[PDB]
Amino acid sequence: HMAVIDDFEKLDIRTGTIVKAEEFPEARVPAIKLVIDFGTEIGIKQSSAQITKRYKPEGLINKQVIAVVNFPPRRIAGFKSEVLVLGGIPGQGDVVLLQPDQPVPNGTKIG
Amino acid sequence: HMAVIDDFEKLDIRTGTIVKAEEFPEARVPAIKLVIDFGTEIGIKQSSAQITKRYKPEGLINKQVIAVVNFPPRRIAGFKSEVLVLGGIPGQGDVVLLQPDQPVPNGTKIG
Repeated sequence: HMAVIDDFEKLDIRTGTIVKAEEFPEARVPAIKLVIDFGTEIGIKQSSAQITKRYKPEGLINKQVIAVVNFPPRRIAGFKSEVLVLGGIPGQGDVVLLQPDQPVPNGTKIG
Repeated sequence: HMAVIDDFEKLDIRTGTIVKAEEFPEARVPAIKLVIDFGTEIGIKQSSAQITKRYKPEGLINKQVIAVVNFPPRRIAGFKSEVLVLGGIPGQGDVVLLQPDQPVPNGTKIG
C-alpha cells in the first residue's frame, strides 16, 4: 500500500494535445480512438479511451491531456493503444480527464 | 526505459481540494504550504509545493488538485510534507498544476 518516489520515477508522464478523436464502435466497452501529439521527443501516439460517458469526439480536439507514455502497447480489435490517458474515476464507467490548468508545450513532463 | 502498469498501480493518485495555502519558503527557494482535503477516508493532508512562479495563495483556495497520497512523508520548509501535488514542469522553477477538467468529489481515484 505505500509507494516510494522511485516507483513514480519509473513512469514517463507527459502532456499532449488531442489532434484526432473517433468513436470506436468495435471495442467491447464503449471507447473513443485518440491520436495525441506528445511533441517530437515522444511522438504522436494512439490511445483507446473509455471516455464516452462525458465526452464526444467533436469536443476533444485541441485538448491537452496527461498520459503515461512508456508502457507496452495494448491491442484492442486491431487498434494499437500506445499510451494511458489519465483521468479521475468518479464511478463505474465514468472518467473525468486530467489537464494542465493552463497551456503547456506538448511533451511537458509531469512531476 | 520502460515501465509496466503495475509500477503505476503501486501509486495512489487522488483528487483533493486546497483548503489553506500559505507562503512557506525554503532558505534558497520560495514555496507554498498547501492544506488539502482528500475527502473523508484519506482526510486532510499537507504539502510543500514550489509553485510560487505562477500562483498566489488567493488563487489556490478551493482548487481541486491531483496528488500522490501513499508516499512516505518528507521534512521540508519546516514541516512534514505528506502528499506530492502533480504538475507539468515547463522550465526551471516553473509548475503548471494538474486538475480534473470538471469538478469531482475529493478522494476520486486517478487511473
